[PDB]
Amino acid sequence: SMKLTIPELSLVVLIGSSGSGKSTFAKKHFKPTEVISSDFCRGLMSDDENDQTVTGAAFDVLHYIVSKRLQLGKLTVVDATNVQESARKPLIEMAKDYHCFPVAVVFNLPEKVCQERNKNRTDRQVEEYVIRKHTQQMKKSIKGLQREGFRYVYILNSPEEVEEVVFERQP
Amino acid sequence: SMKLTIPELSLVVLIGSSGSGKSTFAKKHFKPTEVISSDFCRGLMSDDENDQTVTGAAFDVLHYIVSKRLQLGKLTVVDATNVQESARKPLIEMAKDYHCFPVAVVFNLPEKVCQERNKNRTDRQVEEYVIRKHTQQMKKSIKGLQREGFRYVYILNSPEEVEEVVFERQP
Ligand SMILES: Nc1ncnc2c1ncn2[C@@H]1O[C@H](COP(=O)(O)OP(=O)(O)OP(=O)(O)O)[C@@H](O)[C@H]1O
Ligand SMILES: Nc1ncnc2c1ncn2[C@@H]1O[C@H](COP(=O)(O)OP(=O)(O)OP(=O)(O)O)[C@@H](O)[C@H]1O
Ligand SMILES: [Mg+2]
Ligand SMILES: [Mg+2]
Ligand code: NA
Repeated sequence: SMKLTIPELSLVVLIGSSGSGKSTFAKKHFKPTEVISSDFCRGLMSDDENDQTVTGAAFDVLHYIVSKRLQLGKLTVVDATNVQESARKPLIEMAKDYHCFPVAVVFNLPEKVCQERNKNRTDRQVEEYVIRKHTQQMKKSIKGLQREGFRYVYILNSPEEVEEVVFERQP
Repeated sequence: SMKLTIPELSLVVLIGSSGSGKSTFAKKHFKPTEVISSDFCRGLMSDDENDQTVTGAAFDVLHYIVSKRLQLGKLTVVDATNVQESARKPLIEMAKDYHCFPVAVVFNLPEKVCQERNKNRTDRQVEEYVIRKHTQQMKKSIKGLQREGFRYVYILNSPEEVEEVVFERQP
């Protein structure tokens, strides 16, 4: 296995393109209540699946819910693309505010893996350029993650590595 | 039938004891995505139903989600007991803030009806003293509701009146 050590007081930030398997991974490794997704928050604002008109509100709600959980000192996983620095920074800042350790888990999968999984999705699908963009943005992000303030940076480079993952929580 | 008017843009505040049928009424009359409940928000903070350290943050989460919806111009129902003035105050403020109409719907049922439904619930139950206190709080709230800032105050005085309610979203 590939052991990823995280402290009990963690803000786990999943980073990866659409189709990179973030939500799948999240369900495999964490309790439902520990996972907060952007899709979920969007759904609180609108019953249209992936309503793009409520994006800012959805991310405000996500930030709010995360901050409240961290405030109670509860481990939280942020399930969103998080490929932009502007999306990661408030998570880092929030984590630092409430004495929690930000952890980055990067799905550094080749674009074609994500493009493939996308086309076979039964829930929702995006155009190819969305995934091409996300992947470029993710790849550009990797080098500077530690410096951005992530205490632990775990880069998963292939599906096989993603499969082998096991978290060890240290309380 | 008892026709109650609610503007398209309303904050609908359900007021009643545990066991008074708030959630059942909400499901009958409104879309699932229109209804934000305290149980749901509590669930976002913890998977332990009996955890009380959570309630302040769940309160804060309920208000925030509701306020973002109101900001987006979306009719929202607050499915919580709302029998304390302190609980209602921030709801009124947000409705004013985002120019929504605050509407109170009060489940003015006898304590016995709520106790007996509580005993027969298979989903989750509260202790009888909780219902006694809610009902007293609800009764004490009625006279002041219009003065609190509710623009429409609808008091349902019996199960038969609750059953006959039909909402008209005219304005
Ligand atoms: N390890 C895997 N191997 C093969 N297919 C997978 C794997 N993980 C996920 N998939 C499939 O790929 C699709 C996308 O996965 P998932 O929804 O978890 O992506 P995501 O990163 O959450 O995307 P989004 O950012 O759009 O929410 C799903 O249909 C899923 O079943
Ligand atoms: N009109 C009704 N006649 C008979 N039983 C009812 C009626 N409305 C609701 N009930 C029953 O009473 C129980 C409690 O109802 P419900 O959960 O809607 O109450 P609530 O006010 O949402 O309670 P809480 O505040 O604890 O969430 C449920 O088992 C429900 O099926
Ligand atoms: Mg997902
Ligand atoms: Mg209820
Ligand atoms: Na009104």
